[PDB]
Amino acid sequence: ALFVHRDTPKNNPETPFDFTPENYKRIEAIVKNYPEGHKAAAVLPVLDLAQRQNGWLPISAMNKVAEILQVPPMRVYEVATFYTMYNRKPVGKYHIQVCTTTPCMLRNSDSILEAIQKKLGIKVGETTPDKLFTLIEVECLGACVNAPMVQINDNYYEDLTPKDIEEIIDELKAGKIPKPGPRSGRFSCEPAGGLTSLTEPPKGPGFGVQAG
Amino acid sequence: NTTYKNLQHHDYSTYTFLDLNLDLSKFRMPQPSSGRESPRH
Amino acid sequence: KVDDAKVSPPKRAEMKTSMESLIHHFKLYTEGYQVPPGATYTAIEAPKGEFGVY
Amino acid sequence: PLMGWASTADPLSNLVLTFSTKEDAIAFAEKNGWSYDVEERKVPKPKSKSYGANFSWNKRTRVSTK
Amino acid sequence: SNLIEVFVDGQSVMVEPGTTVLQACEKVGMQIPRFCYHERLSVAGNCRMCLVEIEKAPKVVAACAMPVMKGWNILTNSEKTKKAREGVMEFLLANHPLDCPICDQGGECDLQDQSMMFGSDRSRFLEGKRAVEDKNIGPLVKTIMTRCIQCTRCIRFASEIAGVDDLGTTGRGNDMQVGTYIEKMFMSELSGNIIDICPVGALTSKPYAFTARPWETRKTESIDVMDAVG
Amino acid sequence: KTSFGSLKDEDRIFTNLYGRHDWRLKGAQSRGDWYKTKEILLKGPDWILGEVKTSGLRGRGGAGFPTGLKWSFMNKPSDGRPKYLVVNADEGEPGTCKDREIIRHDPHKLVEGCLVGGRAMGARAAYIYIRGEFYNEASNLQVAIREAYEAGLIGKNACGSGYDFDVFVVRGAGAYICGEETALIESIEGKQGKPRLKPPFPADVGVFGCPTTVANVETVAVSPTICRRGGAWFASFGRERNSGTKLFNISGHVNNPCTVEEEMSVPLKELIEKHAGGVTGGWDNLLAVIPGGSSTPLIPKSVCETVLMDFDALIQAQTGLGTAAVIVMDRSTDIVKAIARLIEFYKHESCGQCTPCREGVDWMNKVMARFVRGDARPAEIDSLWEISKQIEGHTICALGDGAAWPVQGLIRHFRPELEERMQRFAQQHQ
Amino acid sequence: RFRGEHALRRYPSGEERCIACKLCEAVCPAQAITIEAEPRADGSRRTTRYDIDMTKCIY
Ligand SMILES: Cc1cc2nc3c(=O)[nH]c(=O)nc-3n(C[C@H](O)[C@H](O)[C@H](O)COP(=O)(O)O)c2cc1C
Ligand code: SF4
Ligand code: SF4
Ligand code: SF4
Ligand code: SF4
Ligand code: SF4
Ligand code: FES
Ligand code: FES
Repeated sequence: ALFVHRDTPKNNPETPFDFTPENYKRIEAIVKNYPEGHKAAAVLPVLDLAQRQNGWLPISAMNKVAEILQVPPMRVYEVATFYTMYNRKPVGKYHIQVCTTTPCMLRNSDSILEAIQKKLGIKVGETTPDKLFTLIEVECLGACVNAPMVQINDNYYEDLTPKDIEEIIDELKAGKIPKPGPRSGRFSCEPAGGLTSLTEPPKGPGFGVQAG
Repeated sequence: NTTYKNLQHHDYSTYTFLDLNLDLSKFRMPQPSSGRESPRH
Repeated sequence: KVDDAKVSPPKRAEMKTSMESLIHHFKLYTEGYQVPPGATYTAIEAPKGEFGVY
Repeated sequence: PLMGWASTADPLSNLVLTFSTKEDAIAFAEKNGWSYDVEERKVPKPKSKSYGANFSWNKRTRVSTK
Repeated sequence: SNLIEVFVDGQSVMVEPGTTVLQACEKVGMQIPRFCYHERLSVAGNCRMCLVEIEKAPKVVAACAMPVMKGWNILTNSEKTKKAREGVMEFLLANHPLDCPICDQGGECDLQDQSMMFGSDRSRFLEGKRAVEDKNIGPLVKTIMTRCIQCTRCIRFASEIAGVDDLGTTGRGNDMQVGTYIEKMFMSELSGNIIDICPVGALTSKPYAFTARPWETRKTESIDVMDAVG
Repeated sequence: KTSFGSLKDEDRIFTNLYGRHDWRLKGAQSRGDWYKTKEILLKGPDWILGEVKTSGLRGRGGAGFPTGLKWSFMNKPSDGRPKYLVVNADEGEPGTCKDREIIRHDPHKLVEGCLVGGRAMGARAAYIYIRGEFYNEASNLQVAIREAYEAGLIGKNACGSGYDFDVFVVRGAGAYICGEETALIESIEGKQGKPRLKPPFPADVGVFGCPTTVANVETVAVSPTICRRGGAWFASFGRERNSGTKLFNISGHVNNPCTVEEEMSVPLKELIEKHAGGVTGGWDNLLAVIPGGSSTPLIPKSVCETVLMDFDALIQAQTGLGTAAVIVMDRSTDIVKAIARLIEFYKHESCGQCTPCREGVDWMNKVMARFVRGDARPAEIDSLWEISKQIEGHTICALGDGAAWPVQGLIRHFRPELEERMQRFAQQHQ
Repeated sequence: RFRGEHALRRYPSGEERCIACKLCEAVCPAQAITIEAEPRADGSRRTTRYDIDMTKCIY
C-alpha cells in the first residue's frame, strides 16, 4: 500500500527529529554487540529503537540512521519497505492486531471481527477519528494454541469472546491495562482437561546418568 | 505445584530490553575485528 | 489451422487477450518463423505438369 | 524532394556476404579484385566470478544490498 | 594441471576449476538461456531460466551459479529440462502486460526471442496482471516500471560500479517495485548505460524514445569520440 | 524393541511445561540443569560429536535432515575466521507453537545447549534469532542470560574451564521467511531478509563470511540431555531411524487444544482423544487432518485410521512432519476456504527472488479464490495440478514447495467436494 | 473481404488508431509502407510520415 514516499510535508526532509543522548548510549551498546568490520548490520535494531521512540517513523529518522551508521540510506529504505513492524504511515498510540489464518478463522474469528467493528465503529484497515485505536487484521503471530488472537502493543490476548472483547475495549477507554496472558483461567498454555502432562516434581541429576 | 511462577514480565516497558542490553554490555570479549572497520570507510 | 503458435499467427480474440499471442504475432511478422537447414525438392501435379519447387 | 525518401547511387551498398572462416574471405576478396580491410576477432574474455567468492569475509567485493 | 572433466551431450571437455556450468556450456557452444546473469556483473539466482538437469540428481539445479565438482554429465536436452524452461516462461508472462507495439525494445527484447525459441504456445491464467505506477528516474532515461520483470540486474550494476545507491527493491510477494523510494533524480555518470543493461523494454532512452526499431536501422562501426578512451 | 510406545514420566525431556517450582538458575540446577558440565566439556568435544551421531537425534524444524551428519560437517579445521552457532527461534507455519512455552519457562536449558553446541564445533558465540513479535518472552530470555552472566559460569573462563563463549539475542521484524536457513543469515547481515543459493553452504560461507551453523530450538534444548543422558536410550523412544521425543501439539480444533510431549511412535487416535480433551463432535465428525504445521498436504479420515504418527509413514503418505499443528478440521466448515486462506498467507509472507513462487502463488491465489466462489470447469483443477507439479523443485528456499503441497493435498483427497462446489455455482449461473 | 482503398480508422470519439509500430512495413512485400515516427508533448507516441506507394501495393 503506497510503497513510494510521496512527501506530504510533516515529512520531506529535514523534518525536525532527534534522539536523547541516553538513547545514544543504547545505540553504543547495540553497536558494541556486533563485530567491527561489518558495523552496518545494526540497521534493524537501531530502526526499531527509532520506532519505539516515535511510534511511526518519518524519513528523517532514516536519514539520521544513515548519519549514525555511515552508509548510503537506500539500504535503510529497503529494510523499511521490507518488514512488517515498521509502520511507515503515521498511526495512533494503541494498535490492535487481530490475527487470523488457519485455526483462528475456524475458531470463530468473524464474531471477533464484528465485535471489534460494532464496538469501535470504524472500518477495518482504517483508523479512528483520533489516535490510539488503529485496527488491522494480520497473519499468524505464532501463538496458535488458542482463540483468534489479539496483539496490542507488546501484549498477547487469547481465549476470546465478544463479552471479554467489550471488557477489553472498556478498559482501554478507562486506560487500565489487562493481564499479559490469556483468559478463561489456565495461566499458561495448559491442557484444560485433566492434567494429561507431567504431574510430580522430578528427581533431577541423582539417578543413573551416563557419566554426568 | 500449580501456580504461575512467571509474571515477572508483567510490566516490562518498551525500553527495558534496551536498558538491559546496556546492562549486559560489559564483561565481554572484544568482538573481533577484521582489517577494515567497514567496506566503505 | 495447425496446433502450433510458432507457425501461424493466432486469431483475434486470443491476440487481444493473451501475452504469448502478441509475442508470437510480433516476432512472426517481423522475423518470421525459423526453418531448419536443409535442401528439399518437391513437385506436385499442376495442370500443366510437374510444378517443381526446389 | 517529392516524398522524403532515401535515394542513392549505391548499387553495391545492399550486399553482404556470410562466410564460415576468415581465410576464404581473404581468398574471395583477393580473387574478385577489390581491396579489403581485415579487422580482427575478439573472444568473450573468460572471467572467474562465483557466488561464495563474491560474498566473503574480508574482501571488498561485497554487494551490501541484495 | 587444474582440469575438470564435464560431459556436455557426451562430449568431454577440460575446464579450469572454480568456474560455472554456464561457462563450460558456452565453451562447447551451448547458450543456456538467461536473464539475471551477465558477464560483467556478480551473479544472483533470480531469473531461474538457467536450469539444466544433471543426471542422478532429481532436483534440477541452477546453472548460473553452480560450482563445478569433478566429473559431471550435464544434459541440456532432457525432458524435465525442457519442462522447467517451459514452466518458467509460462510464469514470467503473467505480470508483464501487452505492450510489444508501443514498447521501444520490441525488435530486441529478450522475452520475445526466448519465448519463441524456448517457451510455450498457448498460455493459461485468465485474470491477473498487476500494474505499477510509473517512476521518474531522470530526464535522460525514460522509465515505465510496469514492463519490469524484476530481473534484478540494474541494482547490482548500480551498487557495484555506479555506487550512486539510488536503486532498491521495495516490498514483497508480487508487489516488488524496483526503483527509488524517495522521489529523487538519478543523474550521474554512466546513467545512460542502464538502457542497454535493462534486458526488457522498461528502461529506454529519453530523446530517442519513439522513433525507430532494431530492424530498419543498419549497423556501422564507429569510434568513441570526444574522449580519450575509445 | 518397543511395542509401539506411549508416554512415560521422569524420562521426559524438559521439565516445567507450566507453573512448576520457580524460574531461577538455582531452580534449574535443582531440576537438573547446569550440572557438572565442565567434565562434559573436557571429556572431548569429538566424543560429543560421536554421542550425537550415535544417539540418532533427528533434526527438527520441518527439515528431517539428521543432526549428527550436519554437525560432523561442522568440524572444519580452524582458520583465523571464527565459527558461529545460530539458534533459530522464529515461529512460523501457523499451527505453530513449539518453542514459545519453552522460551518462556526454561531458557537455561537452551543456554546450556548452545554452550555445548558451541564447544562441540569450536564455535565462539551463539546468536539467538527470536521473532520480533515476542517482546515479553524475549525480555525473559534476556533476564535468563543476565542471571547466567551474573552467576558467571558462562562467558569467559566458562564453567571453570578455559573456553570463552557468549550468547546474544537478535530480534526479528516479522516474516515467515526469516526462519529459513540463509535469509536468517542475511537478516543478521543487516540486508533485507532474502536467502542465498544452496550449493554455497552456510556451513562453508555464512554469517558475514564465517562458517557457521543453524539449528532449531528443540534440538539445541535436548542437546545437553543427549550428552548427560543415555546414548541410544534416548533412541529407545520410537522406531529405528526416527527416534526420541517430539512436541506433538493439537493447535486448532478439538475440545481444549494444547501441547504434549510424546514419543516418536504414537497412534494418532490416542494422541487426539487421550491428550487434548476430546473431539468436537466425536471421531466421526472430523473431516481431515493436517500434520506438519502448514507446509504439508492434508490427511483424510480413512488414512489416519491406521497410519500412526511417524516420519516414514507420513512420507509414504506423501507428507512431511513438523510441529504443533497435528490437528483435525471439522466436516462442518469449508476446507476449500481454509486452504485458500493458507494460500493468502503464503502470498502475504514471501520474498520475490525466485520468479516461480511469486508468479505461482499469484496464480494459485486467484484460482483458489475462484474455487471458493466455484468459478471454473475441471480443466482448471487439472491446471492447478499442473502448476503444483511445476513449482515443486524450482525455487531457492522451501516456501515454494510448502506453497505447492496444499494444492496437491486438496486435489488428491477432496476432488468430489470440489466438483460439487463447481456444480453448485454452475446451477447458480444456470 | 475485398481488398481496396487503403483507408485508416480512428477510435470512437477518439484518436488516430495507428500507434506507429512498423509491422505493416515489416510485412509489406514491396515496401510501399514508409513510416517515420515521432512522439508529441502529450505523452502518447505518434508518427510523422505514413506513406504508401500505390505502384508498389499488391493487395
Ligand atoms: C521455509 C522454512 C521455514 C522454517 N521455519 C522455521 C521455524 O518456524 N522455526 C525454526 O526454528 N526453524 C525453521 N526453519 C529452519 C529449520 O529448522 C531448518 O531445519 C534449519 O535450517 C536447520 O535446523 P536443524 O538443525 O533442525 O536441521 C525453517 C526453514 C525453512 C526452509
Ligand atoms: S519488454 Fe519485451 S515483452 Fe515487454 S512489451 Fe517490450 S518487447 Fe514486449
Ligand atoms: S528495471 Fe530492468 S534491469 Fe532493473 S530489475 Fe527491472 S527489468 Fe531488471
Ligand atoms: S521461493 Fe519465494 S520466498 Fe523463497 S527465496 Fe524464492 S522468491 Fe524468496
Ligand atoms: S505501424 Fe502499421 S501495423 Fe502498426 S498500428 Fe500503425 S498501421 Fe497498424
Ligand atoms: S503491398 Fe499493399 S496490401 Fe501488401 S502489405 Fe504492402 S501496403 Fe499492404
Ligand atoms: S494463525 Fe493466528 S496465531 Fe498462528
Ligand atoms: S541465470 Fe538467472 S538464475 Fe541462473
